[PDB]
Amino acid sequence: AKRNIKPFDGEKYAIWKFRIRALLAEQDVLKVVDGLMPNEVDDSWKKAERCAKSTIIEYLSDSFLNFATSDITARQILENLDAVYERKSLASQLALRKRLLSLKLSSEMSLLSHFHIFDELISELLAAGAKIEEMDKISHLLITLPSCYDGIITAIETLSEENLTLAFVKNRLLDQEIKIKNDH
Amino acid sequence: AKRNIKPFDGEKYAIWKFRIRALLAEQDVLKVVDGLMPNEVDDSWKKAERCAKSTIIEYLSDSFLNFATSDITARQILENLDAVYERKSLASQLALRKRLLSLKLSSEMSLLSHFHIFDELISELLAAGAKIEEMDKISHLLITLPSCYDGIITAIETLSEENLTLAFVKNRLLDQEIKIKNDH
Amino acid sequence: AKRNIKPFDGEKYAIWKFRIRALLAEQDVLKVVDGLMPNEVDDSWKKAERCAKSTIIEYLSDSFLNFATSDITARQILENLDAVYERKSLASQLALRKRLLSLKLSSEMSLLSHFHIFDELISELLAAGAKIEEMDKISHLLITLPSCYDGIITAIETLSEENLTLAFVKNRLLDQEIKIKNDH
Amino acid sequence: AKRNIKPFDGEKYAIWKFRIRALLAEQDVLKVVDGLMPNEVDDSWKKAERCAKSTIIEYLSDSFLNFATSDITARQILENLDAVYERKSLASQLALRKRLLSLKLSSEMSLLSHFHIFDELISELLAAGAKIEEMDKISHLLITLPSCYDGIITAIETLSEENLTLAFVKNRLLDQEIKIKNDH
Amino acid sequence: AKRNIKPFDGEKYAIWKFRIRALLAEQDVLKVVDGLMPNEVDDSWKKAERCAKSTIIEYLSDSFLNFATSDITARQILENLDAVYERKSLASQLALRKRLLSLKLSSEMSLLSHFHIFDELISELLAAGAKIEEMDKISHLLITLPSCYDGIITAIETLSEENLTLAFVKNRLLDQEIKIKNDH
Repeated sequence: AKRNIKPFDGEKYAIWKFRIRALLAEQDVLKVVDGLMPNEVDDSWKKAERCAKSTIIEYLSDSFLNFATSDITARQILENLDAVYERKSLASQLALRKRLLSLKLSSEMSLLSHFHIFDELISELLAAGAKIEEMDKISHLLITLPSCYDGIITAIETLSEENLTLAFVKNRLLDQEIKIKNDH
Repeated sequence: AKRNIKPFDGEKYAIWKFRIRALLAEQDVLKVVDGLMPNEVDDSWKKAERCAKSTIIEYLSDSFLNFATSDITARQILENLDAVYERKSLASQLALRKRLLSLKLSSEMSLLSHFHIFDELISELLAAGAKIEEMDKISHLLITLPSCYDGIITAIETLSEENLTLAFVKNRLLDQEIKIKNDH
Repeated sequence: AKRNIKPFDGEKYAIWKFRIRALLAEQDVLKVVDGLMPNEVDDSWKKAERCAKSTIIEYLSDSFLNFATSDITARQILENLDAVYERKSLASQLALRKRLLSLKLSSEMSLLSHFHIFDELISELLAAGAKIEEMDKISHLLITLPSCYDGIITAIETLSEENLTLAFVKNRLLDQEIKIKNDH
Repeated sequence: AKRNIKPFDGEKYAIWKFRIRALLAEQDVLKVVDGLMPNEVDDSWKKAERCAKSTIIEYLSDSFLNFATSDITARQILENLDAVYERKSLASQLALRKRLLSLKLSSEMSLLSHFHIFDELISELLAAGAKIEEMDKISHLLITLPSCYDGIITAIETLSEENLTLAFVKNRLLDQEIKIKNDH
Repeated sequence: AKRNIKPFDGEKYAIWKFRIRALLAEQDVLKVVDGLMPNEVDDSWKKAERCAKSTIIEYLSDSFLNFATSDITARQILENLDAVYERKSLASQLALRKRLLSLKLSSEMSLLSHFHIFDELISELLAAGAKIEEMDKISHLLITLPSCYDGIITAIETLSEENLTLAFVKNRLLDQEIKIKNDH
């Protein structure tokens, strides 16, 4: 019912496990993975085990189905997936942040492609575990721009103080890149 | 079950919150976000909290999952998302309307691309909160056209008075741009 | 559960309303839109109202969500959408049929592109409300062809009399356009 | 719930009807289409009729919604669709098989495009009602190849006798077309 | 409800059967395929048979619907599909591994395309039944690289010992291919 989980393919295991656990908790099945094993198994417990195993099988890619082929419970599958991918880092936060700080808008590139690159970098940083607020995102975006946008920078800083987000800043930046391109 | 909600990525928070609230109300779960906290928690209340948290987790992008990683209720998640994005403007309505009023059909561009641009502008204006009626949409579309369409403008104004919408006007405009292109 | 309804964007309102009404009737909820308002509201009636409003919200585009933002029932939303789009025509049937009758296969164009154009025209005509039988579709397709296909026309007319549909006719036409292209 | 049915657009009516009947039988609703009309209608029968009509409406294209606009039961809709498309042939099996037997791999074309063409032809033949076994598919694929693959043909014939399918044969053929392209 | 199963088209039958069996077990229906035939049939057993047959029909391609057209139970359908595809090999593991070991990064190709090719090869190997650990994947990826990456190889080997996976290794490799391309 929750088709918003990307199948696990060895990348971003923390997000996949979080979404899988949320989905299992939605179906009142997470007690199999988390709760203690009951002394006597009931029909409800067997149904919950089947549902958890089926969900994990559904949200595993064809390459990773070998983790569920053996007659093991969903708890064992998650334990193995943890032992292989639990504490392992997804990327280098310092490298990504160095790339982000070195980002600069080029004359040939338009603001749409630059915004896409900035969004990809920010999304990768946030997926890696870094915590970036909206103000920090805006500051990075503004420092990754040439000096032709100083007018809109001043206007945003002085006027839109209680109304600033990434979307509004990007919209204003595109609005004035239209004028900047016209004035060349 | 409601897969028509775009995951939240920091853009158009009002629409996302409205759709999420509608979906939660559909599942008889919105009482968690809206209703007062009961003195004693029951199994039904815990199930509702789990369902609301799972829904919000499902309809949040991978970048924004940090708002739900902490052991907080769905109400707290929505409160934080509001504190970051509730009253913030999505775009500049005056800038969008200035761009729309300055729109003009060029000789190289066909009516399909012009209609797509007009539709994108109108959709952005409506998402920003502006209220545009069908007559206003038609008036903008007609004033964004050259003088070669005056015949169809007069025919639509005089004949199709109780039958005018954007779709019919666009269809007639394409029908006569065929003839205009033939007569060149 | 019925994800086969295109969200309403101001085009083809009759089809959208028909599909929405069918979906509401499937969920035993159409009594809210159609049935009379009960003297005393019950929990079942409130649940039905919530479900209908949530369904209509789900199957409305982001541009048209303003019809549901106000605290109004699903019946009121449908009444407003009717008052704006109920009896309004979708396109010009005479113009579409004139374009269809004037369709002719060109030497440069292959039969696949011609079939796609013919299918698009027929689909638009049927969506506009016109009633076209299979024999009429076949007749239009055959009269929109050059004289190189007279052999297959005669073979289809004489042999396949109780076995003729658009798909079979198109398949035979492609089969012999292979030979016609070979014989040039 | 069964979103694997392509909406009916006048092509492949047998497959669409088979899938629709299977879906209706899954929901315990096929008794409306198949079973006799009860003397007295009940709430369950009306619910089943609504569900069947809604399912058929959902899995009908916008062009074919005119078959359900009138206040008719799902049984009547299926009866009309049968009267228009039940016994009519989908394509010419002899023509498709003549095209398949005449298929030959060209020097310019790679094995991927040839395999795609062969798969499309086989799929069309199977949809038309023809019965082709795996051995026949393999024989057609092998006879549609040049003499440069005789080594792999002999190896497959002699060694892989209890292990031959279309996928394995295609994989071996690509494996040795790598070598054949290298040896040129 | 489980839309993550690719319809069966004669390729990768083991994965399709595993996913179908998991889905059937989720719905408490696998007892039809696995359990013994009861002496007396009940309404529950007939409902389970209908559900299993409908699921198998849904997750079968249009080419393979002939396995279910006849009035046979889901158990018979699976038995026939096994008799045609159960023990048959999907590809040549030795050929795939020879291709993987011979993989080498070329100057023209970027690391993204090379990573895509490596991922495709590894996925095909894992689908064929081979068991490859994360360390083996990393070793193959590293031996499929030129000598310009020896610095990052040494850094990963010495520093990231308890933190190594394919994703992190690929990210570091791209990070330093940026520098390598800059230094040319």
